[PDB]
Amino acid sequence: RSVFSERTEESSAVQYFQFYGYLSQQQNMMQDYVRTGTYQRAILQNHTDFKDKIVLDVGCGSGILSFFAAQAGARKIYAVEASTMAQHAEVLVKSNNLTDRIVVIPGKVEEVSLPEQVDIIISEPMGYMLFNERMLESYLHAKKYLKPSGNMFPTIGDVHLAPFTDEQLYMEQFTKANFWYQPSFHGVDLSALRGAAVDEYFRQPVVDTFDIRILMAKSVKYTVNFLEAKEGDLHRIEIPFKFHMLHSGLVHGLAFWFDVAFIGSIMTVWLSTAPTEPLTHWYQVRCLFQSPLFAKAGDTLSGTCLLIANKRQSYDISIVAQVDQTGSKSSNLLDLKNPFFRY
Amino acid sequence: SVFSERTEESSAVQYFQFYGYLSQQQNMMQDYVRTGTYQRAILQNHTDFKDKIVLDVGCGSGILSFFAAQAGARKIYAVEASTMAQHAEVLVKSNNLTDRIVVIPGKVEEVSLPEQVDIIISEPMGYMLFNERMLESYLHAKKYLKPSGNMFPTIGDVHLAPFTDEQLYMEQFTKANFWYQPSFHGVDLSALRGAAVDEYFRQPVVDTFDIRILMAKSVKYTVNFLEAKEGDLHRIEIPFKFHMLHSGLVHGLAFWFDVAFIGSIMTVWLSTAPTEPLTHWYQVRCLFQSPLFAKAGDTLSGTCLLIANKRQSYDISIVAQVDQTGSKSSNLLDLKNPFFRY
Amino acid sequence: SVFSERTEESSAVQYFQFYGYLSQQQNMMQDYVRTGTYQRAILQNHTDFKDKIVLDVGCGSGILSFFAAQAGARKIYAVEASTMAQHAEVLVKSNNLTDRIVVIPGKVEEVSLPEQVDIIISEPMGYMLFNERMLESYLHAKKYLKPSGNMFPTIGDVHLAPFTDEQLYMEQFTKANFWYQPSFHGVDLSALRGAAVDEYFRQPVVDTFDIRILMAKSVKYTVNFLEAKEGDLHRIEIPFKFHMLHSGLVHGLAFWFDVAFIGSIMTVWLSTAPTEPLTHWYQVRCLFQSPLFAKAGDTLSGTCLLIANKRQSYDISIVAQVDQTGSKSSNLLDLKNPFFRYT
Amino acid sequence: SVFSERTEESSAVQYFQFYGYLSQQQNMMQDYVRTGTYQRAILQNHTDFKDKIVLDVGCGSGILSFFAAQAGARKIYAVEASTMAQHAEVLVKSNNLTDRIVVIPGKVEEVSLPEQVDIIISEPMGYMLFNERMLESYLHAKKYLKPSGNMFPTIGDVHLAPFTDEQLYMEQFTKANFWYQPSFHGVDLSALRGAAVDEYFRQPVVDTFDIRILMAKSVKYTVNFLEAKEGDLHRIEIPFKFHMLHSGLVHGLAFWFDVAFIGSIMTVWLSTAPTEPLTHWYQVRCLFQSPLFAKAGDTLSGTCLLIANKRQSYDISIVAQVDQTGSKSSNLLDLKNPFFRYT
Ligand SMILES: COC(=O)c1cc(O)c2cc(NC(=O)NCCCCNC(=N)NCCC[C@H]3O[C@@H](n4cnc5c(N)ncnc54)[C@H](O)[C@@H]3O)ccc2c1
Ligand SMILES: COC(=O)c1cc(O)c2cc(NC(=O)NCCCCNC(=N)NCCC[C@H]3O[C@@H](n4cnc5c(N)ncnc54)[C@H](O)[C@@H]3O)ccc2c1
Ligand SMILES: COC(=O)c1cc(O)c2cc(NC(=O)NCCCCNC(=N)NCCC[C@H]3O[C@@H](n4cnc5c(N)ncnc54)[C@H](O)[C@@H]3O)ccc2c1
Ligand SMILES: COC(=O)c1cc(O)c2cc(NC(=O)NCCCCNC(=N)NCCC[C@H]3O[C@@H](n4cnc5c(N)ncnc54)[C@H](O)[C@@H]3O)ccc2c1
Repeated sequence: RSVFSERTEESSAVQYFQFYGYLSQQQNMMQDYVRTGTYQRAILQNHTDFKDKIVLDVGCGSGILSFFAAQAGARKIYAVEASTMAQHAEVLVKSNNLTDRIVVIPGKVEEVSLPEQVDIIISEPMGYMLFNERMLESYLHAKKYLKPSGNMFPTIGDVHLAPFTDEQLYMEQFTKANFWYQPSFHGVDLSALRGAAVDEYFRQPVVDTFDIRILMAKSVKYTVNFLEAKEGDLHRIEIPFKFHMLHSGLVHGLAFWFDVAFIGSIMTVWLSTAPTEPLTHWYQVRCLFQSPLFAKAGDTLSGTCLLIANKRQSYDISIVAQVDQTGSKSSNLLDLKNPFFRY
Repeated sequence: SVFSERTEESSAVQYFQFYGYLSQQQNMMQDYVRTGTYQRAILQNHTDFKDKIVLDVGCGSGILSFFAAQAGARKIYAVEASTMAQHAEVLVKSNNLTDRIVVIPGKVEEVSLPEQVDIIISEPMGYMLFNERMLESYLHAKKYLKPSGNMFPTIGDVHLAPFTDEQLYMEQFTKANFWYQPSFHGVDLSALRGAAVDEYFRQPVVDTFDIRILMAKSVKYTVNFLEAKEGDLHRIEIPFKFHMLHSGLVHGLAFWFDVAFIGSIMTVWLSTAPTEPLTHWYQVRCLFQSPLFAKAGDTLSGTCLLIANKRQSYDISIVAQVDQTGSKSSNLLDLKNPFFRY
Repeated sequence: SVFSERTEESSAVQYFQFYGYLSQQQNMMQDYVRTGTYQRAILQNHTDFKDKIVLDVGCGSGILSFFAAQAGARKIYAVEASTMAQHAEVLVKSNNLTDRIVVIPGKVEEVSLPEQVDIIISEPMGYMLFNERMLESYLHAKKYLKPSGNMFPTIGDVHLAPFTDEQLYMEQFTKANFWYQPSFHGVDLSALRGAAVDEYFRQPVVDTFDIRILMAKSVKYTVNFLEAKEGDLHRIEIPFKFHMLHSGLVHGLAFWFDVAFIGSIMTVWLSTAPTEPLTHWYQVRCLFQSPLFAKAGDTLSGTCLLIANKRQSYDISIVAQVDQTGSKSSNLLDLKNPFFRYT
Repeated sequence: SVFSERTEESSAVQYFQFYGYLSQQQNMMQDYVRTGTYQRAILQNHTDFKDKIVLDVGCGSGILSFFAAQAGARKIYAVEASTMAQHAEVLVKSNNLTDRIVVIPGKVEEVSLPEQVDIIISEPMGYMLFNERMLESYLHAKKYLKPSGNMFPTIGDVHLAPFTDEQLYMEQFTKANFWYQPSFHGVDLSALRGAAVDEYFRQPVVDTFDIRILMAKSVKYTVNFLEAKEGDLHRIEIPFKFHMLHSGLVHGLAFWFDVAFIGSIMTVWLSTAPTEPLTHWYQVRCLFQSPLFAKAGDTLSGTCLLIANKRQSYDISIVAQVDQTGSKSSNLLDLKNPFFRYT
């Protein structure tokens, strides 16, 4: 039984790979110039890491990263993709006269057979909030094909978490559930479901961008080193935090973004999704507290963000947060698989 | 006395204490619409006052008696229960009108007058017209009115109209949601959120608003002071059927009133409607705890029931219904604890 | 089960997950044409419900059952297969109606009812009426209907008409021409342009539009739910012969539908036509691969063939020719994957 | 009852009506200085509470009792005379503390408490510390205090300082001069001007102010709640001799207060001084009838006599004199009828 199928509900995998089979989705991702230009720069400026080397491209989609590795001089690139996009990748490899160097291997990286070990693995394994889609585990799984000296592009990933204040976002989600307070919608009392409705809406992480002035403390960083991490490390991800509050006011939740670094032989190239940086198709992610916490400047906001992988290729998110000085505590559960796209 | 029988002593003490303050008198007198309109009603109907006997109920500083004197009254009995009666007597002497204005200290339900009067003047209107229950004292004073005497004001019109105001609703809704907190300094308050919502939404909101928030033609409820009895004001039932002109959320009902001075020379109107300059009565809005949705052309039907209480005010019951869909709203309000938002 | 034999498990999982969300219930309930017309149809035909036995197929939060209760029904069996069933149960208790509404979690093809019913109520219509294949569940439920029995809705009319929309047509190639460039970061993408075009044209466009784009009076295809059987919906052939009211280029066919509640006291209609206020069903347009020129008074004839698939939707095949000239066009579309264009 | 004999019914009615409102509880609870300081005082002196018996006098919604429970109190009697006692009970039940907090509706002068307590907690301070005459109920409750028990707060310090505020002084006459016109709609109002003036000057002004209007270091009058008897508060004679730090016109006296929680571990201070963040106690200013000129280095002497009355408040008689010149002034004010000037 493949490692992939054992961790993944089939109904989730069918939807997931159908979504990624669409050329329109490829175009959406490729037109992110920050993402595409930073990947090409990371590969081309570290060309010695690719010249005359064997490369594995995990989840290659249309194959763009494999074309970048070929531009950098790779001797051989195995491009693995499990969606039907694999067949379009083959078309581009032929139309670009790279049949001698790029070899598309359709299927899941956990189930294919690669002809040889590789010098470097390249991929775009990052989902929303970094961890969504559980692709990082496939990326890590692929290290079974990596030589001892081998490198990984990207090499590390940093998840950033910071408390924010945004009463408009909070009230927007809060009043959405207010529909269910009605004691007489067309004569029907709906209010018994108001609780369940508010929980539903607040379980959705909010995906959009925000002004960095809504952040109330320096971010906390949590780092995964892809060269050293193992698949199982991502089944349960525990991120403690202790924020030193820089402004007073209501904390409505935690904001999340991530950076990855391509640590090459010639230079390290960073790809950032921080709200201080140009927007990308990852945006940023915010998990709202069902009830905001009040904190004064100089207070400490401490707790834990716990991510439990689930069989729908995503994570159950638990956030418990505490204003230490007063003992005001907030607990929240979020379903990362189904965010609210607000942008 | 009729007054004491219907009034808790603690309420009456505070009430007449409030009206004893000259600053409160100044506040009402500086309302130029109020004072200029009353003077216009009296002076322009001077034939209803020339060489007549007048009763002024709750005269305060006495301004209306001075107006009656300017219009030619022969004798004016000015009745006032608060300590302001002594300041009014001071003004009568300083204005050399001791021969025409006779201040009688006391409650109009309790004092004695030496003769029947031709006309009664008063400012009995509180917030939403009925607050303070002064209209019953005004009506009670008709025991001193000659058989065809007049009353200034003569009639009163209460208007009510549904309104939409998401900001006002959310402001009160959000105040109450402080008690949703599961861990305020470590304490779960949420068990009291319902009670908080009740308390905040029982408060009539006294302020003014742009008329664009009104979603139907107002419905009018008329009290004819020449005809009504005290007891008519103990339980006031106001049915309403609104024909909706706009679609959206009805957050509550807005109230205002006009009074008419029906004199022999002219009728003169004093209006507190939102289409008119602001007065110290403002306008009053009763919020539904949950708004009702309605489309243009639906009818919004229900009843506003006012029951007088012994704190000189009213318990307000509003039941309303979108007839087409059966969406219903029931609400209770304490007119004596208004929220002054202006 | 009849439902499982016609439905891939992967499609059913996602389908019911979707209808488990209160936000989806909320969106449908806030469609005032939808909710208000159903209430009007039921209450104004109160003698079809007074002291009757009712079956509610796919009741969601249960609102149609509450309407049947407002109309005096003695017993209502409300069947719902998604997790929304648990929420309907809460509402039946909180509205003190456990004595009259019995919520039955499950597929109507799999549950058991204790007794036969006088009337079936349902909202089985999807996009283009037929999407979701819920009509078959509605018809299947007739095994529980008494010979006298009625159905609410009683009939459904699907309307087809030819439209001209130059801008909608050209948009497809503007999108696809993203791939028609020789050096996207060094890669020649042009070989995938044809596939990108093909992908866009297979999507029905869910949108509303101005009725002035219609070039001929609509043609109607009627399903009588009192007479139809499930298998009648596996292959739906809709012939058409449009008489062109205007000259121009025909870029596709527009779809909408009405249903009628044929009651003892009156017939009430729910219409999603572009001449009526917009509903959450919108309208649907299927483009032709190549536009067809027709002159006013010409005749545009052909067929729309809908073939049910196991993803709870239809493969759409449309063929059309202008009789006077012979110019012909086709198109194959996947109703399961509409393009939501509404703005 | 002691409370009955010192309080007119009309005043008591309105008083407990006012504190029956949850909006009033919310106002005080949302004062972070008030709420947070009480919490720190109790929590940071946990050895004063662990396994101890506690009396909470005038508990309102019950917050201090929950704090005493957080600190490990074995048992807490929470006494409240307003209808708010019913809401505190609800909160005790919802917080699963029925075993440790017992809510006693009624006046502390009239309830029966089952046993002596180790420590009394309360918030008995009104405007100017003494308004409302709650301190007497707090001291009366020491009939239930074990010998060697403690009081939280332990001491209260009222502060008096001379101030200059020309605009506040002139404002009285600008308001009264409304009456000084010969023909207000034809009526000569001028004979009431002097009465209007007198009315305004009887009112203490509740307001905050810039500390730069203060003309001398405050004089402090200390009540030690562990030693004082309730009779000590019936007549409070506060002598003062101010060493003027600035030259100018003295228009009246400013008042504020501090309280100290003198715990076994530490002492915590709650301050309403104008040098500190504003609280819902604000500050209080009593004008002299006429200003007194004083040079820096002069001494301003006199007395502030607070005479308790049956309206749960005080008559304030202030006499003051510039020693080096003999210039004297005075005023008599009704603390029950303050003018709230804050903007
Ligand atoms: C209402 O509708 C929903 O409910 C819904 C829910 C969502 O949440 C929605 C979210 C949306 N966007 C989004 O997520 N934007 C973030 C940008 C990430 C862009 N891509 C990436 N970096 N992700 C990871 C790489 C993926 C590639 O790798 C392949 N691949 C995976 N696994 C394997 C394997 N084992 N073997 C071989 N190949 C594999 C796979 O096929 C791909 O080609 C949009 C619509 C959404 C709709
Ligand atoms: C819960 O927070 C509170 O504590 C609170 C509550 C309120 O609701 C608050 C409301 C506030 N303003 C307000 O109401 N503005 C509307 C303008 C009304 C303008 N005056 C009028 N038309 N009132 C009726 C006539 C009164 C005169 O008639 C005398 N009078 C009464 N009865 C008798 C009697 N039997 N015999 C002889 N004389 C009698 C009485 O002494 C007076 O001179 C402010 C603060 C408030 C504070
Ligand atoms: C990007 O992401 C996608 O890929 C995607 C694809 C879509 O196309 C998307 C399309 C979207 N809108 C849409 O569809 N708008 C029209 C809907 C009309 C309103 N709903 C109705 N009338 N449908 C039919 C009734 C259904 C009820 O009946 C229940 N039910 C079904 N079967 C059974 C059974 N056997 N037993 C018992 N109960 C059953 C079921 O649970 C329900 O409660 C939105 C998001 C979409 C997302
Ligand atoms: C002239 O018009 C009036 O009439 C008037 C006069 C005023 O001056 C006005 C002043 C206003 N604001 C104000 O004061 N702002 C300062 C913040 C005070 C912050 N609260 C506090 N620390 N107060 C003392 C504790 C009270 C608690 O203790 C309870 N309690 C009392 N006695 C007993 C007893 N014997 N037994 C059991 N429980 C008892 C009581 O029920 C409470 O829960 C507003 C309206 C006012 C109206």
